[PDB]
Amino acid sequence: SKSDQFEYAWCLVRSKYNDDIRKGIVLLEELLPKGSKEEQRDYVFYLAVGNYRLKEYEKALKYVRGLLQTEPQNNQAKELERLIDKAMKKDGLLEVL
Ligand SMILES: *CC(=O)N(C)CCCN1c2ccccc2Sc2ccccc21
Repeated sequence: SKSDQFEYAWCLVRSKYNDDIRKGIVLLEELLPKGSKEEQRDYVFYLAVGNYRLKEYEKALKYVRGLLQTEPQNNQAKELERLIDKAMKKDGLLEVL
């Protein structure tokens, strides 16, 4: 079912290993067209999470900015954007340090 596939992908994105994170991202992109309104919004949040944990901050930011245009009152999405911003800001500083 779709709920079990999501839970599997969710756990992959929270895994301690980067192979799993990348797999979970792939599975999440597969689930996305088959999803209801609410499901897709969930998938997108964890796609931004997974990309953030992989240091793919520009992709993470792309997803979270869309989520915020769809659900502007989503405080969890606001927090994740804040974190992505902080990470990219510091990465830029370190690049020329
Ligand atoms: C989120 C999490 O880690 N849970 C719920 C424990 C079960 C983890 N797995 C899992 C991990 C590694 C290999 C196989 C499986 S089977 C499976 C199926 C659906 C959801 C999670 C998990």
